[PDB]
Amino acid sequence: KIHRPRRGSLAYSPRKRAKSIVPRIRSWPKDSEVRMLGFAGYKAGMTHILMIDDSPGLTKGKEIFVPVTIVEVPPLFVYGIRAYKQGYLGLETATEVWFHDLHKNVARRIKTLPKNYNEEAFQAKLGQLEDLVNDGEIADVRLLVHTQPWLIGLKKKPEVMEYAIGGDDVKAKFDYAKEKIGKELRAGEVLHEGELLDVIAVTKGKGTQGPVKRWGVKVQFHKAQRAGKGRHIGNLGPWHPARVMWTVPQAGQMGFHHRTEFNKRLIAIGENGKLVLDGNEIEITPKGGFPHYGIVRSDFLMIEGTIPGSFKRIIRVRPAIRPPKKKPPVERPQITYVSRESKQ
Amino acid sequence: AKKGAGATRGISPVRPTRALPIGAYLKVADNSGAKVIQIIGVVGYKGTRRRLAAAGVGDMVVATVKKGRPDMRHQVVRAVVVRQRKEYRRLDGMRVKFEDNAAAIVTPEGVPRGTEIRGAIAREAAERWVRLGSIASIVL
Amino acid sequence: ARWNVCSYCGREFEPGTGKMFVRNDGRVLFFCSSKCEKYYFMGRNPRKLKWTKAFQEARLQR
RNA sequence: ACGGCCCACCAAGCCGAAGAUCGGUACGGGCCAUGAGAGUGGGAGCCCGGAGAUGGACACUGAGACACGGGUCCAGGCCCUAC
RNA sequence: GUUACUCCAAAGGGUGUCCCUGGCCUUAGACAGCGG
RNA sequence: AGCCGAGGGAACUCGGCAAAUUGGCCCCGUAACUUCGGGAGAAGGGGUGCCUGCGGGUGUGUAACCCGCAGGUCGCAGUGAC
RNA sequence: CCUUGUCGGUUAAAUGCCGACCUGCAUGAAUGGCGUAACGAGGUCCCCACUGUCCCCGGCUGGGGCCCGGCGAAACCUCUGC
RNA sequence: CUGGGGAUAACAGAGUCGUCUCGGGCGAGAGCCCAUAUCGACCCCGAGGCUUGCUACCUCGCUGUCGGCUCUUCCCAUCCUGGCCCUGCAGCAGGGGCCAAGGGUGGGGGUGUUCACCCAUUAAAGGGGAACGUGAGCUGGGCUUAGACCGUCGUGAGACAGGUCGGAUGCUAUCUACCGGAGGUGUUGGCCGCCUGAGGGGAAGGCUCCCCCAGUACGAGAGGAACAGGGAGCCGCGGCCUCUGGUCUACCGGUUGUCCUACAGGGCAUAGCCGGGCAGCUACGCCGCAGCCGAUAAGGCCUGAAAGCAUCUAAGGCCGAAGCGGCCCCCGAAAACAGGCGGCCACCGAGGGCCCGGGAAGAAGACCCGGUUGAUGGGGCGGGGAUGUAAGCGGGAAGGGAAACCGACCCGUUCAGUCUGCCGCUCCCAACAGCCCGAGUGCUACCGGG
Ligand SMILES: [Zn+2]
Repeated sequence: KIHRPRRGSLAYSPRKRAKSIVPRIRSWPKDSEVRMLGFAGYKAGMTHILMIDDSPGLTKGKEIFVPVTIVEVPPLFVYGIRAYKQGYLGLETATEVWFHDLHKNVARRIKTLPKNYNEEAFQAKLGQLEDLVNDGEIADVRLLVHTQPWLIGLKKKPEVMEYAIGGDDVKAKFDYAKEKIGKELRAGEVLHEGELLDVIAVTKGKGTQGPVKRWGVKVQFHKAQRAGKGRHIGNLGPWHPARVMWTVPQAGQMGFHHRTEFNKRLIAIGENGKLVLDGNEIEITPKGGFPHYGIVRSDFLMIEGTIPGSFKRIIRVRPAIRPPKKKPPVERPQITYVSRESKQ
Repeated sequence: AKKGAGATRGISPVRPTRALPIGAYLKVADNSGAKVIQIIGVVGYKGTRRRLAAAGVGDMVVATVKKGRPDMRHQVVRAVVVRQRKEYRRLDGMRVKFEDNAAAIVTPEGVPRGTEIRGAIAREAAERWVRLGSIASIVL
Repeated sequence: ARWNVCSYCGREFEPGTGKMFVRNDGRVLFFCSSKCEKYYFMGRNPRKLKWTKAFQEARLQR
């Protein structure tokens, strides 16, 4: 008998097409600072830098090559506040409050907007929600946010999302939300340079693939390659049980999956397309523009490593639900070189 | 701190790639009787079903002597890879490769069986085995 | 963060790129591209190629 | 400095059974030992000459060297080191 | 355990509990303890 | 049914199955053994394009078909494909 | 037959191949015995070169497969079908 | 060869367990003395169904095969990894036993082999089951037809659970099963958007080495640990193309033979061959993968009687594992209590689809972006990039020729010429014109309010 591990993981099944291109966040981290727990942007491209190492471990204090991804982040708009209560099993929405003046383009996602809904009505609804929250029934408060893709001329149909707030007092959360609603919100007010983040997006699509590539199955002997079975698995199982088991590798959809990554470091936050290294203001956009993505012009995040998704895809970010015990400092590192040469 | 003055090992932060599987012939660079060796094992390695153990610069291997004075021929020895043809990365990002594949014969502890190495050797190997650069005239 | 100089085309290439080749006699060489590496090893003459600096060298040597 | 010493061209010549070529052993001589002598054997120590300086090759300077206590590289060994 | 049979594991052990019997000490007995 | 693949080079497999390597012409050189006829194209090594000219053979031939020489020059590669 | 017989050589490692030793279960002289140069799409062992055989698989080409229009069968079939 | 036979073998299955694998009871003794650290005769009692036999209940054209490759899963009687107990356990290591099946258990030589044997590594390189798992999955080396040789037996034709060479591998999926992808109905009027998260899946992580603790404890010496703290790597998993490599029948150049009369430009010969090569795809490249909380197992303790003492247990407490549950990741309103919230329409028409220009998406369907309240595709003009310096013109060129002229190749004009499955600006052309679905009800008990 020969032993070896099975081919592929069963933890990401069923391997099907994602429900939506806009990714959903299932869990939130416990933070003591009262702030919005995430942001959203669009992926632009990749480059590399040379920085002085900070994190614990060998290589500390030396100049190292580091791959980098760039995410364009125009400001979000806060258009609503939601209240949650506790039902029999879990949380259930108690009520919603919206802002009265919304951009003309929001109707491309939300086809049915209210007709008149003036400011005094909005304020009365805010007051009702305030008094409701001021009793003790309510358990959680969340913000309702929409992207503004028209500033960077990428498209006009926004993405609409819900974001949680940190802390442990509903009243503090509500004060924050009431001071935020109806306005534009920037990434520098939410994120801190040097943090660890979790990124969420839908992966690149690859269509239907066979088991060699979908599961890491082996290619058969060359006699079978000449017989007509090279890229096939041997058998679907034994005589008894007299059925095919769900654990047997098979062909199907590959790519376009919901996936989450852990502990990617935020290096720097840029403004208006520039980064400030040593007093200078340099452009991240390489000579000729990013391939399949043009010029960065509003604001951008520099994230260490790689992240799921194609280029113009929507990315969501949250802070470190599962960080290690020896975190690196929350401070922008010392950067000696940023590459902005042609990338095609 | 137990034993650092008389020492045979050190640490290197590069970890080159593994370019030479079991069955590879290596030219010997030390001034021992041996001239050509064959890899039959890689010290410290655990693999999987139908995988060949492979080695790169700085790794100790088990080998057999095919050419050289009769005293050494047909024996099983240990040796360290000191240069390889497959390029590997460093910390700044520039890749480095060499002109040939070569090794140097040592004792299971790490002590060379020879007094002279001919040609340049790799700083990774010299760092991981501190008793080699002493007997090497070029270390890049 | 130093820029290296190529031994075939003579141009500067950026940190994090290229190749260093080592000959067993210690002699070192720097390449910016597989193109230049391949041309060096096959034996194309750069003094004849109008996109190198050895070409201006030879133009003076005329 | 004469010279196949080397080169371009024109010829087919040169050595050899009186032993060429190839191999073995060996620094050469003046001299030494022995024997009645004819002869047989040896040729480290003193003199004349030749060659060599771990093995091999190549140069500078000088009247003169391809240099035993000067130089450059390869091979084969060794020594110091803050590597 | 909730099995008539078809179609249900033992030799060897148990201050686990509920009973029967037969001897021996007892108003200073059978442990521990003041005191050899 | 076909083309290419870094580093390693039979670790694959009953078994180098299949694929790959070599390849035309001129010159040099060529073993064991032998039924002296062979082995033998043994093995192995060097060269080959284009242009500018010079010579030889048979021939009455500035007709045709063959055999050599020197020099200049380009390419990663000159039986460059077949 | 016992048998992967014992010794030697070939490997890092030999139920193999080659060379010998005789205990020939059950060799043997025209049901021919022992050798043999040359020859063999015969069977078997080793070496050099070479390679996607393999480490570990990747990319590309053309024809199918898929969709659309047209023509248009057969094997098989108690009834059904967790 | 014909006819039959599961009335009758080989063959898997059923039954049985003599044999096989794994155990136990008692105590002769061995162990310097000391049965029980370890070993344990003779004699008695068992479990499993994984070895072989026995039987002949099933099948005589069900499949009649061994071994290997590939792929999935289960058991524990545990080889390593986690935690403990005794020892004839100083330490380092060893014996023996208890809890635990979450993860691991590999690479090679001869042989058709399974097994066994050997080699070098390794934390260790456990053993079984699933029709001796797996031929409508592969292979075909063995075995078991027809040809042939040797030995032996036989008068012979011939034979040998003796040896050797050679010797056919078919399928258009009817039902179910599984992997993925669509269209409907229902959820008691229709629709747009955001959420919840019952239930299901997870190994998403497992293991090793180095430094220090330390030449310390221990020990006569020789030798030689551990808790905490710092680093690195192997195996597995999930993603990406900045860097490096491969390919790149878009593209750029060089060159052979021939055809279009020669130049220049082209066709054919695998893209004719050779060299380079962006985007894209890929790995030989790069990025990421937690330890805590809670209850337990073996075990270690407290209190405490039955039994005035003693006793971890009979009632009660306190601790204690790579194991169980949660945090975390993936799927998830068909979750039949078939959900919550906000908003729009109905009680002509909200909304949706066909259509048009296109990808970041794609077997058909589906998904995403835009449609003049416009930079979606093309064109033009500019950036970046790949090749490698065009044609023509002029000047040289070894040499030949009275001279004119011929002449492979070189130089200059020239980072040129060609191309761009990338970026930006600009309404110059086309995103026009249309066409199709589409919700409306009543009775009873009403509820809460008129
Ligand atoms: Zn260059």
